[PDB]
Order: sequence, then C-alpha cells, then structure tokens
Amino acid sequence: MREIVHIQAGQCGNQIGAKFWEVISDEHGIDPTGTYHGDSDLQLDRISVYYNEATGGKYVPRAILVDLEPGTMDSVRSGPFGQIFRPDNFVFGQSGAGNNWAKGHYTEGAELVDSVLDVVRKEAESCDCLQGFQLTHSLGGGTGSGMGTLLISKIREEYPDRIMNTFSVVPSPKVSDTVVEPYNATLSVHQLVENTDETYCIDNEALYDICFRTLKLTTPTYGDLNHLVSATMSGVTTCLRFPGQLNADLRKLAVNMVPFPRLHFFMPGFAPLTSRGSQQYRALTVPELTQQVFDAKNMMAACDPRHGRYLTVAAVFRGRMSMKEVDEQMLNVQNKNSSYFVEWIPNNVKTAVCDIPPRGLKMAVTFIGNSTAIQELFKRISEQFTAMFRRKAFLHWYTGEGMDEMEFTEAESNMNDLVSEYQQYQD
Amino acid sequence: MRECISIHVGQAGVQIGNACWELYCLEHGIQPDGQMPDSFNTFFSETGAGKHVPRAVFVDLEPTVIDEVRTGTYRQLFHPEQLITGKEDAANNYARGHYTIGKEIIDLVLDRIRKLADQCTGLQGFLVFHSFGGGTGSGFTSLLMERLSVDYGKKSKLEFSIYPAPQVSTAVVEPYNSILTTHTTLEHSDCAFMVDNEAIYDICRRNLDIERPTYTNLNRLISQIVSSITASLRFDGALNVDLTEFQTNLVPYPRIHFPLATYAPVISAEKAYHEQLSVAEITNACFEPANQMVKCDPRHGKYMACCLLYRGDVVPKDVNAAIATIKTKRSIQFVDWCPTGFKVGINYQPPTVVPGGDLAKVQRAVCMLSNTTAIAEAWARLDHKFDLMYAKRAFVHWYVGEGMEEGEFSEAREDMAALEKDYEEVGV
Amino acid sequence: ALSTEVVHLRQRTEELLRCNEQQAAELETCKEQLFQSNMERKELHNTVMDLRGNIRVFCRIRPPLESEENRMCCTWTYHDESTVELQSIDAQAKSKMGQQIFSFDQVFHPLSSQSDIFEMVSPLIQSALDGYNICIFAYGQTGSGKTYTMDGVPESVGVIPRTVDLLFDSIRGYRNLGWEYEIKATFLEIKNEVLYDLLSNEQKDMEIRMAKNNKNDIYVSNITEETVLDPNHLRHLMHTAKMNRATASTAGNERSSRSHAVTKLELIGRHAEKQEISVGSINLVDLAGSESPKTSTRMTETKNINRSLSELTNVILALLQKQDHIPYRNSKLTHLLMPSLGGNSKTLMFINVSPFQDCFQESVKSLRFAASVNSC
Amino acid sequence: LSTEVVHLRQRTEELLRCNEQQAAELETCKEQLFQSNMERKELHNTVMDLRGNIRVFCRIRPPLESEENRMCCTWTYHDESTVELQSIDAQAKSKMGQQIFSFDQVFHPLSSQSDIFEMVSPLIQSALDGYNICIFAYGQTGSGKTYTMDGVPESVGVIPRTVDLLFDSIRGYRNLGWEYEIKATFLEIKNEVLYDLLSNEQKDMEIRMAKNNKNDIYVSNITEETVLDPNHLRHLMHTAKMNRATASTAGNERSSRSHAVTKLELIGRHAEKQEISVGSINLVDLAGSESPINRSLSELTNVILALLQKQDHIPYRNSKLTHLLMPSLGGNSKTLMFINVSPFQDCFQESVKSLRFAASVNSCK
Ligand SMILES: Nc1nc2c(ncn2[C@@H]2O[C@H](COP(=O)(O)OP(=O)(O)OP(=O)(O)O)[C@@H](O)[C@H]2O)c(=O)[nH]1
Ligand SMILES: Nc1nc2c(ncn2[C@@H]2O[C@H](COP(=O)(O)OP(=O)(O)O)[C@@H](O)[C@H]2O)c(=O)[nH]1
Ligand SMILES: Nc1ncnc2c1ncn2[C@@H]1O[C@H](COP(=O)(O)OP(=O)(O)O)[C@@H](O)[C@H]1O
Ligand SMILES: [Mg+2]
Repeated sequence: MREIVHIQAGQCGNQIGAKFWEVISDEHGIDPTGTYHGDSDLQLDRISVYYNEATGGKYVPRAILVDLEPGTMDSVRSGPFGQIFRPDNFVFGQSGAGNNWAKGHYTEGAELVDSVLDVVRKEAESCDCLQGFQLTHSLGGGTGSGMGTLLISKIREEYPDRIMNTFSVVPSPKVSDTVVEPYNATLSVHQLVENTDETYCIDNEALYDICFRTLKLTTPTYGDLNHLVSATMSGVTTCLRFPGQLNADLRKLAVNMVPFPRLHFFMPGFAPLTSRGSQQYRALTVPELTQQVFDAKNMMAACDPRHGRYLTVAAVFRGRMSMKEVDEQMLNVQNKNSSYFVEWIPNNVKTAVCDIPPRGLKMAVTFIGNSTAIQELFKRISEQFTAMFRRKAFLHWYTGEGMDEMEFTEAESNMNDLVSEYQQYQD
Repeated sequence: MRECISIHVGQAGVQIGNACWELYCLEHGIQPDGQMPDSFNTFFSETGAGKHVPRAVFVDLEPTVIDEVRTGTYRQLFHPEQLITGKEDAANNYARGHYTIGKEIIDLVLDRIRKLADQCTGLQGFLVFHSFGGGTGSGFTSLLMERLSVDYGKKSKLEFSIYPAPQVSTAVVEPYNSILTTHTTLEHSDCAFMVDNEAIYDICRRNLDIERPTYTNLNRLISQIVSSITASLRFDGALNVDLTEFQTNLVPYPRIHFPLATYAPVISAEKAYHEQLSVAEITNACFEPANQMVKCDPRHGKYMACCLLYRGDVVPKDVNAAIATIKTKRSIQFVDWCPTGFKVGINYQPPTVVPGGDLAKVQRAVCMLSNTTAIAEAWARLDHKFDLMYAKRAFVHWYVGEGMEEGEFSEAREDMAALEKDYEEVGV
Repeated sequence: ALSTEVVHLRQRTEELLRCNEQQAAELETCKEQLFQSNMERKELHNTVMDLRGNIRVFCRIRPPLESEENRMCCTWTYHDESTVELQSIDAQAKSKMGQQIFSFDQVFHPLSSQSDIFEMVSPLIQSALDGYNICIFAYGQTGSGKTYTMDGVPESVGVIPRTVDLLFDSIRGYRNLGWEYEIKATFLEIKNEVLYDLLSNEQKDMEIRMAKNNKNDIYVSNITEETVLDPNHLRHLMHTAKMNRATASTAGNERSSRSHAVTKLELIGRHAEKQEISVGSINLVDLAGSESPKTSTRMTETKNINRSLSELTNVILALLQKQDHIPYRNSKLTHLLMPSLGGNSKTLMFINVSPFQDCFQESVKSLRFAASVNSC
Repeated sequence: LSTEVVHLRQRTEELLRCNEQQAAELETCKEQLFQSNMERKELHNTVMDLRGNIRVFCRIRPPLESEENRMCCTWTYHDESTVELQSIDAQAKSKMGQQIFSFDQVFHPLSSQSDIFEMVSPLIQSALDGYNICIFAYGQTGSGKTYTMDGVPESVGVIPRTVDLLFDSIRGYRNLGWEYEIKATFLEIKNEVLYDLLSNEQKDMEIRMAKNNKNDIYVSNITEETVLDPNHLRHLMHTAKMNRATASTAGNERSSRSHAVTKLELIGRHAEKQEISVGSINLVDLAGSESPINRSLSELTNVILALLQKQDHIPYRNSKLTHLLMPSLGGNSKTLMFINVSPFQDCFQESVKSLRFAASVNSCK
C-alpha cells in the first residue's frame, strides 16, 4: 500500500524525526504505547504506510534511527514516544563523526552501513509495494552528512525504481553553527544531485524569521522549529495517507516538480501561521492561505523568490474547501506575479486538495516551489567553500581521513554546474 | 435489450461514475442495496434475487478512491469483482499508464469486460469516463481503447473525456498527456464527448449561483448530461435515438469526432419561480455561448452538426418551431455542405433532481450535442503549450525514461497539426 | 702521388665539411619550415571544418537484400547530394505525414560503398592529427547497417580498420618529422547506466573522474589501458573486445543493438627537439537501437537507453544553440564524452536507416532531429 | 706520414657517406614540404570559397575639414554586417520606407587601412595559388574609392600593402623551390578606349583571347614591366599616376569619370617538378557612379548580377571593361567589391543608389 521507509541520520535528523513521529501519531490517534485510540477509520485505512502492524493491536513506526554517538538516541528513547520504536531499529556507532564528513562517509559509515542496510532490507521486505524513502538529516554536521550521502548512494544502487526524499537542513547564510559546514555541504550535494530526486532545502535563519515575526514567538526553541518542519512533512504525504478530491502522492508531484533530473531542490512553505493572538483578527479562507503561502516572508528556505523565477509550484491543501476557489486563486497568482514565473511553462501550478485537516485546524496548505532563487544560496555556499579552500583551512582533518583534494575540486565544480543550470534557466 | 456498459478510469472517471450511478439508481427507484422495492435492464444485469448489479467496470491504478467507493453507501451495489485497483498511480504519466502499469492490469480488466459482454444479449456500445491530464485517464484509457477496437471494432465506443481548462492546468504536464492520448485515440474512438471544468465552473457561478462549487456539483451536471444521452434507451419517447445513430448524425469524417455537450435548463430553485421554462426559451438558451460546457466561443466557429435531446413534457410542434427560428438566426453560423443537421431526440421522461442537489425541478429539459468549428483554437493552444514544453525538452526525461521516445512526441505533435489542418480545411 | 695526396685530401675534407655545415643549416631551416607549414595547415583545416561544420551529420541507407528488395520498399528521392526525400507508400501515411524531406551535410546512395566514408575520414584523421578531440557517433536502429559501416566485412572493412591503417601510416610518415606519437587504446561499455571493461573479464568498479591536469579532461578509474605497439596488436585488441561483447543482437536483441560501446584512442605526439607535445583522441562510439521499447521482458534498461539517447540529443542541440551550459552530467555517455563534444572538439554524426515500412516511423524519427541540427 | 694519408682516406669516406645520407634526408623533407604547401593552398582557397563569392563591403568615410558644415544622415548601424541610413528631413522620412542594407562586413569612418587589408590579404595568397583575384571600389564622386585604392603616403592604400605582402610571401616561398615573376600592366578605360599608363606612345590597343587558353585574355601592345622589388613597382605606380593626366584642377570630368585598371599577373614555375599558374590580381579603381560613358559601369553591374544568378550566358563582350575582366570573373575565381558612401544629406540619394546595387547582389545570391 505504497509504504514509506523513514531514515534519520545525524542528531539534527533524529530530533526532527522525533517531532515528526509524534505529530504523525497525533494525526492517527496513537498513544505512546502504540495502542490506537482514535475515532476515524481513515486513520486505520492507511495506517500501514507508516506503521507496521504489531501483535495485540499495537503499531510501530517504520522508522530507522542512525547516529554515531548514543546520546541523542538515549534522549529519544527516554523521551516520550521513545518506546514506540522497535528497539532493534536503533543503529548507532560509538566513535562519533565529530562534524567531519570524511569520517562519516569513509570510516564510521564504512563500518556501520551494512549494520543499518540489513534492517533496511528487513523493513523493505515487510512491505507490500514499497513507495519510497524519506531521509531526515542536516548538511552541516558530520554523521548526518557523510552517513546520509552514503546511505543514499547505497539505497539508490539497489532500489533504483523507488524515490528518495531528503529534507536536508541547508547551512544558514549568516549564523553559522560549524566552522567547516561549507566542506560538509559541498561534499554532500555532490552525492545529492546524483542519487536522490527531490530535496527539501530548509534553513534555520528562515525558520527563525518565521517563528519570531509571523508567529510572534520569543523563545524559538528547536522544538518549535522541528514542529514546523514536521507539519510541512506530514502535509506532503497527507494525500497519500488520506482521501481527497485530487489524491496526489510522492510519485505524483515528483514528476510535476522537476523539469530536469538535477533540478530537484525545493523550497517548502506552510500557509496558516497565525500568531499567538492574531488568530482572532484574521478570517481563515483560501484567499488568506494562498496570499500568505506566496510571501517571501513565509519560505522555509532563506532565498528570496523575487530574485528568480518559479520553475514549478505545488500546493497541497488539507481540509474541506471548494476547489473552485483554489483554481481561481492559482490563476490569479499566476497572473499577478508573471514576472516571478518562468514563461515557457504555462500554468506551472500543481494542486492536490486532500480532505482531512491537521488536528485543531480547519484549512491547511503546504507549498513546494522549485524556484530559481536557490542558485543564490548555492553561490553563497560556493563562495564560502572556495574562500576557505585555497587557504586549505581545516583541510588536513579531511585529507588525513582518506580523501584527496581533487574530490573537493569535483564537488565544487559539480555545484558550480548546478548554479549554471539555475542561472541559465532564469532566462 | 441493446444494453450498454460503462468504464471509469482515473480519479475523475470514478468520481463522475459515482455521481452517475447514484443518479441512475435514483431514476428507477433502486435502493443502494440493489433491489427495486424492463427499462433498467440496459444498465442493470438484475439477477434472480433482487440484486440489480450495474454494468460498470471501475479501474484505477491507485486503491484510494475505489476503496472509498467500496466504503461508501454503494459498496453492496456494485459487484465486488468489478472494482479493479492497481497499487501505484500513473502520476500524470502517459508513460506509466500506457506501458508500465497499464499492461499489468489490462489483462484482468479486459477479461472482466469480456465476461460482461458475454453476459449481455444485444451489445450496444461502450462508455468511458476519463481525463486528459490524468496519467491513468490518458495512458491506460488509450491502451484500453485500442485494445477494444482490436477486439470488437464494430461496436460503439463513446468517450466522455474531460478537456483540460484553457486557463487553469491542475497538472503541470497536462499538454503532454493530452497530445499523446489524442494521437493514440483518434483512430480508435467512435465519438468523444468533451467537457471542461472552467466552463462548468462559470455555469454554476452565473446560473446555479453557487458560490463554493465542489467537484460533486460538476459531477451532478455531467450525470444529468449522460442521463439525457441514455434516456432514449432507458425510456420510451416520441423519437428515440440510440448510440448507433450518433456516429452517423454527428461525425462527417472519421477524424472529426469531438462534439461538445450543453444542457439548457440549469437555473436554480429560486429563479425557477420567475420563469415558465418554455421549449423555445430553453432551446435558445442551449445556444448561448455562455451556456456551453466547454470554454470555447461557438460564435467564432461554424457548426458541423447539432443533436438535441428533449425529455419531459415536450411537444414536437414547439421543437420544430424553435429549430426553425434558430435556423433564421444570424450569429448561428453553419457550413453550407451540411445544411440540415438537427437530429432531434424528443423523449417524455422528465429529468429527476437528486435530493441535496442544486438543480430545480423542471418539466422539460434539453441536452445539446453540438459539433462545431469552434474547437479548432482549443487544439491550437494545446499544441502551442506542447511546443513550449518540448522546445526546452522539459519533463521529457520522465516519459522517455519510462517507455517512449521524443521522436514519438514529435509524431503525436505532427499528427495533431495535421488534425488541425484537416479541421480548418473542412471549416471553409 | 703521396705528398700532393695529403694536400688533396685536406682540400677534400674542407669541402666535405663545408657541405656538411650547409646541409645541416638548411636541414634545421627545413625542419622549422615543415613544422610551420604543418601548423598553418592545422589552423586552415580547422577553419574549414568550423565554417562548413564542427557538427557533421552524415546520412547513409544500406541496400536491401536480394530477397528484401522484393519486399516492399519506399520511394527514395535524392534531390541532390545533400537532401534526401523519404515517402511512405501507404496512402494514409502520405495523407497524414505528408512530404518527408530532410537536409544533411551529404546523402549516401545505397551503392556508395566505403569510398565516401574513407574520403570523409581523411579530413577527420587529419584534424585528429591537429591535436583535436574528435568523437564519432554511429546512430541508428538495428539491422540498418551500423555494424556494416563501423566494423565492416572481410571483403569491405568498416570505418575502424581504414582509420587504423590511415593513422598508422600518418604517424609513420610524421616520424620523419621527429614526432614520436604514443597511442593509447581504451575500451568500455555502457549498460544499465554503469560502465564496464571490454579488455578485462573480471568485474571491477568504474567511476568517471576528471584528469589530474585539467578539469575538462576526463578519464575513468580502473580501466585496462593498453599501449599500442603495432597495427596488428591493435587489431587483435579490437578483436578481443568484439569477442567480449558477445550477446543477443538480432536473434534476441537483448544487450547488443542496445549498448553503447565507446572506443577512445588517446594519441600523444611528442617532439623532443622543440619540446612540444600534441595531445588528441578519437572516439569511435556506436549507439544503441533507437526502436520504441516493446519488449516487456526488460523494458527498464530500454527506457534507460531512451534516456541516454534523449540526453545526447539535448546535448547536441544545446551545442548548436550556443547554450551557456550543456547538460553533460545528465547521462554517463555525455559526461564521459564532454571533452569530445565542446569547444574545438568536432563530432561526426552518422545515422543508418532501414529501407522498409516497419522502420518508417523510426526512419523519420532518426532523420527529423538530424535535419533540425542541420537547420541550426 | 702515410698514416695521415690513410686517416684522411677514411675521413673522406665517412664524410661522403654522411653527406649523401644527409642530402637524401634533405630532399625527402623538401618533397614533404611541397606536398604540405600544395594542401595549404588548397585549404586556403577552400576557405575563400566557404566565406562567400561576392564579398560585399561598405566603407563609409568621415567628412573632411572642408565638409564640417555639410548636413549628414542618420547612420543606423546593426551588429557588424548591416547598416541603415535615413535622411534627417522628417517630411521624407515617412516616404522612404526601409533603407536598410546587410552586407558581409561594415566599415565605419573610424576604420583604418589595416581593417580593409585584413580582409584583402588572404586574396593575395589565393592569387599565389594560380587564381584570378579582383578588387573593386565602387561609389559616387568623392566617396573615397581612390583613398581605398591609392590612399595617401601616410595611410597607404590597398595596392602598396598587397605588393609588400606579395613580396614577403615570394621570399618566404623561395625556400619551397618555387620561383615567381611579377608582371604589372597599368591601364585606363575612359570612353571604351584603352589607354596605357606606362607609356606616352599612343597606338592602337586591342583585346584578344590568349594563345594558350581560349578562356584567358591577353591585351596586345601593353607594356609588361617585370617587377623586381617593391621600389620598382612603386616607381611604376608613380609614373602611371603621372601619366594618368590628373585634370582635377582643370576639367575634372576626365579623372573622376575614368576606370583605372591595375593588373598584377603572378606566374609560378617549379623546376624538377610540374607547376603552371597564371593567377592575376586586377586592382580596378572604378569611376564615379553618378547618373548622366556609363556603358562599362552598367555592363559590369549586369555581368555581376547575372553571375550571381548563375545565368546561362554572361554579357562579357558588350563592353571594354567586362571583356578585359572576362577571365577574371570566372566561377572558380573570388571577387571583392567595396561600396564607398559619402555620409551627406545631398548624397543620400546617391548613397542609396550605390547601396541598392548590393541590396540586389545579396538578394540574388
Ligand atoms: N469534472 C471533474 N473533473 C475531475 C474530477 N476529479 C478530477 N478531475 C480531473 O481529472 C484529473 C484527475 O487525474 P486522473 O485522471 O485521476 O490521473 P491519475 O489517475 O491520478 O494519474 P496521474 O495523472 O499520473 O496522477 C484532473 O486533471 C482533474 O482536472 C471531478 O470530480 N470532476
Ligand atoms: N531544525 C533543527 N536543526 C538542528 C537541530 N539540531 C541541530 N540542527 C542543525 O544541524 C546542524 C548540526 O549538524 P548535525 O547533523 O546535528 O551534526 P551531526 O549529527 O554530528 O552530523 C546545525 O547546523 C543545526 O542547525 C534541531 O533540533 N532542529
Ligand atoms: N578616410 C579618409 N580620411 C581622410 N580623407 C579621406 C578619407 N577617404 C577619402 N578622403 C579624401 O578623399 C580624397 C580622395 O578622393 P576620392 O573620394 O577617393 O575620389 P573618388 O570620388 O574617385 O572616390 C582624398 O584627397 C582624401 O583627402
Ligand atoms: Mg577618383
């Protein structure tokens, strides 16, 4: 039934996945134990896509947890919704990547990749018709980058039919949390553009702006950012897990979004983002959802769309609404911002009206835009990378791990090629 | 009994058929269970027990919507082996639905329809409901259509496909699917009734005065259309017309077989009181370009042929008078070489309004199956969008990556250009 | 006659030494002039190619067999040596497709044999000696004559033996110029979008990698590189590679007629006296069958082949339209041939067409994009 | 002492052996040189053929110090091969339509002699390949044709640069075993009567087909000075322009209405081999194009237009200048034609008169 396998690499990915699984379980009325207690049989109808059946009316997430240090997984297991996982799935090393991509893709990855791929196969064969894999990680750290790329390269070469979802947390432009995240990101995207086929670029600075300004939040704990990302991620597949007027799936939008194999990096966006007390003042209808979801103020990525053109846009809707409104408003925004859309793709909007809204909510929209504004982010990263490359800053930590600098040259050239593609299709 | 069977591919096909069959079982007082607490035998293979199974084959490559109908109020209505489901949707791919999943379920669906045909005594024809942008509704539909034309050839194959809207394209890749399925269907389609979502949207806006129209309402409208089409079979009228006479009356040439539908008395209940709903006025209404079910201007193209289906309390004298008046009209253009095309389908079974519906209780209704030159520009702009996509070779990797060649894209493109050429050369 | 003999021999030695000095000076001058003339003709010939080409599309049709000529065949109208007209006999095909006229650099008659091929190879090998990376593409459907033109038959060899002999005589002639040419033979197969080796049976892992010297220069790790010593050595290597590529071609059409064999001959000419080195490579690459995938048995790799062909078409049309970036990395075949496709590199594009009705759609497909290439 | 004799004998033997082998290698290299040079020339003429056949060029010249108060026109330059001119008279601007002309190359008043000689120089090499070459400067009076051809001692014209390049190439090719002889004939056509520019001995002069080539033309009674060095040909040109009787001071109708034909025949022979070449360079300075004799000019225009039309019959013998250049306008040859345009409002109609000839030239090819 088009089941999905969830992988979590790096501690960032692990925390994000913890949030994601708790929100999903909230959607389907699953207790920490795993005993179902919801009411709508629609939760059961597609419960298989994320939960394997368990004896005695329990359910376990079809999830894999990967790290190179135990501490995060210990926190997860200790935390609520920790016992929900099947304990066999927790795969972890002992060394730790140390924010070094070379380790996590050549030594610790080398020694742990089989110990995780075995349980990957075990989960895969426990499915009727495998739909695809969603990988949650970050491009900054060591394990979530090196291990993530290694797992992608592995999975692709023996599951070429399936689809890969990578919600890479792209490095921030200004508030850098790692002195060497240029190297990690540049090495990662080299694998990313080759194997996966849709990547959701997320930035922490953009999410800070979201929560602080739009949400009027003052304590932007990582819990809240992860909650936002998880809401987007559940909204991506709600069409798969639920009936609707236009049921879409990962396959459905995969072809819609990407005109060309390499250009598969998207900017997510979640519409209804009323602040703490402004919900009273604002009516919740399709116009608000659309106009809000099309604001540069609302993109989870830190790129301004107005600097480039939307190659392709998808708009997945939850709740009860009349698609007439959504048709006319997509037409409207296509007309007004015609400068913001590529000309040679008329009517470049994809609509996926589903039925069930998120709990406590009436209407919801998830935005996925494959705009050309990403090329500015890639230029920024390339500039940072080459800035600390020919000075060979921190190079020894990588070189002594079993890689050559021509690998850095390769990744840099490849990412420059990506930039060339985007700037070229800008016209 | 010259019975007919119906096919439903894709989300659109299945939703439409759901609305249709609910309307049908409403016509004959059939419970959702399948018993009536004669006429209906054309569409219901009623068994010895009071279980009137419909002659419907629902096919889809994803189990979602079909499972929903298997959970709806009509699960026990349908024969459980009728509802055929795949496992993964074609995802807007003509390629998937025609090469990689289509032939993996087509044997089963062909077998089931073969069984159904053997069940029928006098096989009248086939009804298929699908889309164009739909990956299934394009690839799978074309595959099944050519397969049937191989199997029977002689029977009547009627498409109720949904033409993509001129302004809104829900799927970014619609032009590719449309061009491919049209090229592969042209030579296997007897007559394809086209309809569009934008036009019916305008209709429910300015006539029903529905402000938030859902797919349910559009499906109600299409159900009314098809009910009018089949009334002559399911019921007795002054002039009954079967599906066989449609090919003869409408298409002048084998390729030019794309009529567009229209349904006149579409007023709301509150406005029903302010109008008498005369035969002449609804006849005029069905010629109003604002009332067409396809976003095209009949005023800008000559008509090839017009088929009019009247149901309810109608008098032939009035029909003849109204037709004469419309003949006297000036904006109503006609090509010379066919100067008399108005085949009439008077029937005296009034249409029935679904409870909870939007339409009003009307004494008489007419359905207009116009075929006109005014569709050439629709093909022109579709081909133009296709050329825009193909110039940059956008998305081509998905298709060539799953069964075809860009050379085949060019084949379909030039085939469509030839179609438009022939269409305009007939137009003069 | 002894005392005067000493004087006579001294005079003779003086005269012979003077002749030695003159011949040496004029020999150095003539070597320099020969090199200058060679490079002048290099630039002139490259200008000729660029004005008349740098993307050369050649079309050839094989003659039907004695039994297949009685099989129905279409009318072939050769308006000139550069345009060929294909018209399907079917009336409905005539009505819908209309006239199928096409423009190319040069049209081959079915009786043209291998002579025109050789006289197009001669400027091709000449430009290969210029130090230019040249790639050859044998495109077409199965049975259309691709194997007949590339490999050939014992009575009439294909392009490859003629090129080998021409290159060997050219390098042995240029040895008189003091040019030492090192020629490297590389063989690889592209199936299922993963590279293989033709010289080695053992299963190793290939990966595409840019060379140490330059980013634009590309090599493949872990390949069997053979230094060619004599022509017969190269012939034996090619025979072993053709024997290693043993699979269904027409009986089953499984992998052969569906594979991409890349034959790259890296030539490195060196001249120690003036310390100048010329680098070049020829790429004798045959394409896969362009037929629509109908075998449900193994349709996936056929779809991959279609991806490869479409990407090659996209790459070449990007070359024509002066596109800033050309998607070399979308496919393995394009990515490993990027040095031979961009810049001063020159491509011959060869197409074979079948003279029967069942290939009418495929013949038209083969011709149309090539004619579009000719237009731009 | 006999030991020295024996040593000298063996030294003579080794020296003769090494000399013989070195000479054999030398001759083989010379043969390779010749085989390379012939292919070089073939490639050069192939380049000439690929670049075109008519080679339309426009050379707009700046106004002089005495022309600063005149009214110019609106020169609309497009890319580098298309030019458009408009009269500043707004009343006639809407009555002229599209006065746009696209040629092979466009020369603006900032272009020096080197810019034109860049295009001209490969034709000297082509003439060295035994092919006839023609250079034409066309335009109205005052356009600049003489400046293109003769020029000034400060900025020399096309002819001196062609001579210098010719001699440089001759002395470069002397190592290639070939010897060349330069034959220079200076001639002027005024009213369909041929005038020798290197002698004041007035006689009767006629044109006859060559004794060894019925397609080639040799003119009787012409003096044919063999040029030894650029100084000799410069002296010959000096004497010719002295003999031209430049009547610009009194009776300008004589100089500004006469065609000036400068023919430079290149013949190349090769001993120890076979080589026959009769390639000639016809540096013709055409007369004024002003409307009114014009028999030669109209015949030249018609002949060029018919040649670009692949006409079955070419009217070669209907004028003195066409029949003079009958072997110089063959299919295998390469023709160059320059349009000199005065950038003045009073010359606007003469400008379009000069430009519509090339407008018909490129539309007929
Ligand atoms: N009139 C009407 N049209 C509908 C309705 N539902 C869907 N459609 C149209 O039908 C198309 C639905 O796509 P499908 O035919 O189901 O295609 P699919 O089966 O999902 O396969 P893919 O196209 O690859 O996703 C859309 O283009 C809609 O415009 C409906 O309820 N009423
Ligand atoms: N949204 C979010 N991002 C995080 C969280 N924790 C870490 N990150 C990001 O992840 C990056 C750190 O890399 P990480 O993968 O955690 O290091 P590694 O696990 O050792 O490879 C930093 O740039 C953080 O911004 C979290 O809880 N939420
Ligand atoms: N580019 C130029 N720069 C300066 N003076 C020029 C230029 N072109 C032509 N002239 C002037 O034009 C005169 C040459 O006359 P010209 O126009 O060639 O006669 P014709 O009318 O026969 O062509 C020279 O005296 C020179 O001063
Ligand atoms: Mg003059």
